[PDB]
Amino acid sequence: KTSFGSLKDEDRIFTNLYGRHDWRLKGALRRGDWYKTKEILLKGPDWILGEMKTSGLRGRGGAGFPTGLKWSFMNKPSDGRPKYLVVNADEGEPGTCKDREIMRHDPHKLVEGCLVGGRAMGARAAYIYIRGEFYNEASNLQVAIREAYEAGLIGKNACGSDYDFDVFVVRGAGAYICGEETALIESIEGKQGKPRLKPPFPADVGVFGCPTTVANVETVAVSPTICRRGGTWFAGFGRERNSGTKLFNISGHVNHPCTVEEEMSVPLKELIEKHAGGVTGGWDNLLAVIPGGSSTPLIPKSVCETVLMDFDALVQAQTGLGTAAVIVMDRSTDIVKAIARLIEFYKHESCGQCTPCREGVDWMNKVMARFVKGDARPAEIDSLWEISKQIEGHTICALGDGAAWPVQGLIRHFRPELEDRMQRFAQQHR
Amino acid sequence: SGVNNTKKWKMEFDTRERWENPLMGWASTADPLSNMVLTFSAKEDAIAFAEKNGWSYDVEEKKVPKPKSKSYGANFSWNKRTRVSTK
Amino acid sequence: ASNLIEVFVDGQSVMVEPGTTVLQACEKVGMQIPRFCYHERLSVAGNCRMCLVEIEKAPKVVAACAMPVMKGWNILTNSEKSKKAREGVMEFLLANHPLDCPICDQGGECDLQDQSMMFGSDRSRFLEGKRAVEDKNIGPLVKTIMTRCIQCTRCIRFASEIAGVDDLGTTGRGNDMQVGTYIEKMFMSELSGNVIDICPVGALTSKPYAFTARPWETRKTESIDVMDAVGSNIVVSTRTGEVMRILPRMHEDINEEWISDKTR
Amino acid sequence: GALFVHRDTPENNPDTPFDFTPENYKRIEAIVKNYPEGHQAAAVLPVLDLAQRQNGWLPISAMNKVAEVLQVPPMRVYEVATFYTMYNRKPVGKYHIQVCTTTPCMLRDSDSILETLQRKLGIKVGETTPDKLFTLIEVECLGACVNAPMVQINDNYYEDLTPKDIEEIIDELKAGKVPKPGPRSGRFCCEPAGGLTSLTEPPKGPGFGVQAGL
Amino acid sequence: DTTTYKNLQHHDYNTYTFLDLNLDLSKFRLPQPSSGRESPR
Amino acid sequence: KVSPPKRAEMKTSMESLIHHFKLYTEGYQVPPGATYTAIEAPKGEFGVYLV
Ligand SMILES: Cc1cc2nc3c(=O)[nH]c(=O)nc-3n(C[C@H](O)[C@H](O)[C@H](O)COP(=O)(O)O)c2cc1C
Ligand code: SF4
Ligand code: SF4
Ligand code: SF4
Ligand code: FES
Ligand code: FES
Ligand SMILES: [K+]
Repeated sequence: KTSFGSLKDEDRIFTNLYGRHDWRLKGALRRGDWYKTKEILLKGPDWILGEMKTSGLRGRGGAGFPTGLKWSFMNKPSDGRPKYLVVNADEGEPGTCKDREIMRHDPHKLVEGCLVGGRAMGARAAYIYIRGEFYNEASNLQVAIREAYEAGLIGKNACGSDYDFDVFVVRGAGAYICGEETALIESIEGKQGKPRLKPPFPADVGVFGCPTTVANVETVAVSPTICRRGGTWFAGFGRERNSGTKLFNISGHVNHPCTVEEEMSVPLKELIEKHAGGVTGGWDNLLAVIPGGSSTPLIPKSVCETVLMDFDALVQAQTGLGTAAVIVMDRSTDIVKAIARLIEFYKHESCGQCTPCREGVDWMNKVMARFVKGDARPAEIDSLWEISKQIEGHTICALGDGAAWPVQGLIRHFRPELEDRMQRFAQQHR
Repeated sequence: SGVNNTKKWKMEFDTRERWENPLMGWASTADPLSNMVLTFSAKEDAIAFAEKNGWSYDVEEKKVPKPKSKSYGANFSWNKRTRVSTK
Repeated sequence: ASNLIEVFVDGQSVMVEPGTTVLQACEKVGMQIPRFCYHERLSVAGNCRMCLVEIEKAPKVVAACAMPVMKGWNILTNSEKSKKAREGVMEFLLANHPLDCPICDQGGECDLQDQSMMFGSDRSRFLEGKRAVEDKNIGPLVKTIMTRCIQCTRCIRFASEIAGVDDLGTTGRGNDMQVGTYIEKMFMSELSGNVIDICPVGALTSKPYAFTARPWETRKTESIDVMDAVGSNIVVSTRTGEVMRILPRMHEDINEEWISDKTR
Repeated sequence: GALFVHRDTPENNPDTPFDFTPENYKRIEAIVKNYPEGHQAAAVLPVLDLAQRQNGWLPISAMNKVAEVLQVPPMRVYEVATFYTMYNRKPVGKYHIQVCTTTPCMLRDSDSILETLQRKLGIKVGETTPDKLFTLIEVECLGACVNAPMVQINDNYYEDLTPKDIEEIIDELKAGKVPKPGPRSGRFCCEPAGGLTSLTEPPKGPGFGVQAGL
Repeated sequence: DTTTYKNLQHHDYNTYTFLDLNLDLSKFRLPQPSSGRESPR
Repeated sequence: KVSPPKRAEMKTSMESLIHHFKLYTEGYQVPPGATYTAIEAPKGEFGVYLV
């Protein structure tokens, strides 16, 4: 199929996204969950990993790495140490709400995916590191986990199989950087949320020094339905190498900001006009869009006209598909102030380990504040571009890249706006 | 942490008396061979130069640092004591 | 070649053991990679980012202090990408570093100054205001001017692993992250002037050796130590016929790199 | 705002009375059992959170008590408490209003919410009301961005709020009854505000679309 | 049935709900591996 | 790294102060080599053989 979108409700993988249909275990069994899971576990780890590889599911964390290959990193025999699955329920990126929605409205999908992924890797426990601000979501997840333990779906007989698994929930304490892979591992281990270098990879040294695999909530939540319904089906959705369904959050200046499940490779304009009710004032009033959450740069209306919603499509459009969090800005907004607020966010949420990210993102925050006021000079635009290029690729984790990229997008597209602000400031202060 | 000031063999003399000037409090000296750092590319060259000029010498061997096993993954050990508590 | 792997640096073809880092291979050939947080007797931190080097046919620079060489790598230590990385990291350090060099104590002993002159740029693009951090009262031996700390955690790693007191650490996040004790703590152990040694900047200086001399002034005499039967090797830094400072020497079989507080 | 240096005030000395309730001791035992037999220092974060939930804020005696219980260095406990932002190292109000001011929320006008809260409570930026039950602070993204004009009071999210909506929420809090958490002004959780456009039909039950051979 | 919100049991959660649920869950879990040490010291 | 910066830049900049300090304490490192430079001085050919 050349065109994508208009996903069928019977093909929606995240039924009960809107809080109906009794999120507890009885409603999960009515909607279809924990079905043939014993058959899946007895079918075994190699079959599950081959199912993931044939489905072609990619990380849904924003990373974009092939889930099947990443999970098949740990198909080794035993070492002496246990193995762990870790789920990232931190969801700290601006624009992103999908993990919160699925944890509070269909948590048994997350629990079943923890069990299936833990069996696929070969493991004894899944630590769900949830965000600290999601107290009600964490309590609902604990209610679901207690119901699964009472039903015998976890612990000493995984759904009647001879596999032993445990599911723990550990809450954060308010750090966006703890959504990172190794920083989350450190936060579980009880230190500060500072990411560690790679190598060693988490598949060799993770939490407590054990082989671990860190996976997104949406990834593990679509995992057991991928195993159950094939994977050729999941690859049938979406384009080549960008396959399946995706939870798009749409926020900002849209008529109905909402979280909706939609097929991959759907047009941005089609997605907004079909699910968000359109831009406030119209598609002509649309100025810019951030398609990923906050780590991805801007795309203006001109390229937003025809862009698709793939990793490859946004890479071609000099952006990325991160958490699929379409932030929409119409013409009646301060785009420089929005980008400066994003740099404020990255300055406040930097963990402070690397000198590049630490000092450079503080520097970016000050330069962007002066850009918003107008008291800069047009040479400082290229100076800020070089500061961004110095930050990017020179840090331990990708928060430095995710702070450099919105600056690069703003400089790339809305440079006459910055120059206009500077000349207006200069002529009004002289 | 720089090591460029090593790797050249220095010949120096024994330190003599540096007393205090009665007028100004400066450091007065009586021997001319006080600041006599001589640079040589090899220990045998320094030995030959000292023997040729007729000075008694004490030569001490080069103290290279020992090659050490370094692994970043030891900071997060599962059972060993090398696990750190702070990054 | 039993358990020996061939790695190239600038085309040279040195054999190293597995698990050898890029920095260790480069120093085995003879090149000293710039560093601020790596210390050969401390655990690898990898946070100062000064040791970023380019591997051939690899788009991303790697940290030489932590990355182990795999096989057939060609380490391009003097490439344009590596020089740009070093300039960027040095610029980021000196952006918020305070211009305290004359009133400082690392006059000719500053790794930050020397590596700036050798690998950083010659100018600053920083047009903003620098941060400032309130000082601590860590003891009568170590004077802490923590405004000029570069957050390299070397003192933290030393006091956790070698001294083993676990009293130093990082409090805060981002540019506000500070090194020290959260409480008013009197960090007084033996082997506690070695943080003055290993601190590359003048954040941790010697309080008795407050403002008395400069390294270019000091004549260095390599001697041994008494009042301890270990017999650790020291350097007496004198000036104008007066003993000014006692530094440690390097003897791997007696005292390694450091000495005790009594002999210091 | 808050300084990462303890000044040792009379109200926050390392002798202020802190100890866990016996049921909190049982909860700490459950947490330590959740972590493996080695690496019990991984329980620093939730035990410190439990101390905060018991005591309101987190004094230095509470931090030292958590360190003593878990046999962890107090400096490591201070590292955790200073690093993470949800730990209150100063006494806060009873309700602790947190207004998200990141980019999609300020696109949907969280500044009006913040200024109406400011003029409603009489506090400027980040201080406490005199009756010691409200502390208004700005925060970053709280994860509810499709419900962009939102706020967090203690553990509850109040979303899609007009200025009069946040005023009447504050009136309800001053009256004493806790207001209903969640998004107000029509939406249940996150659906579009024009009716359902996504699911709109009963979900298929078990066995639907099951591949053969499984 | 499908026209009403039904997550309303998150309304009546107290400050100790998560930890009480964890304490209730502590009896359902398998014995955990040891590192061979009381602590990393 | 060869010429000292201006005094205002030295008192307002970090790299400038570092370079001022190092040029006025150690001086610039000249790369190794030997040259003979001859200049038509008024008395005659004035030469410097620098190693
Ligand atoms: C600063 C930063 C924040 C991140 N926050 C999140 C987050 O909130 N949730 C998430 O799932 N991944 C987050 N990630 C990306 C993780 O690296 C990634 O999700 C993780 O490797 C899981 O892989 P997956 O996407 O294949 O499941 C973050 C990364 C960075 C650098
Ligand atoms: S890039 Fe920033 S947030 Fe990431 S590890 Fe470095 S200092 Fe921490
Ligand atoms: S530590 Fe070095 S760069 Fe910093 S003020 Fe002192 S001499 Fe200058
Ligand atoms: S005080 Fe010195 S040794 Fe310690 S982190 Fe700062 S710069 Fe490094
Ligand atoms: S020496 Fe490698 S990052 Fe500091
Ligand atoms: S940006 Fe405000 S809740 Fe996410
Ligand atoms: K020092």
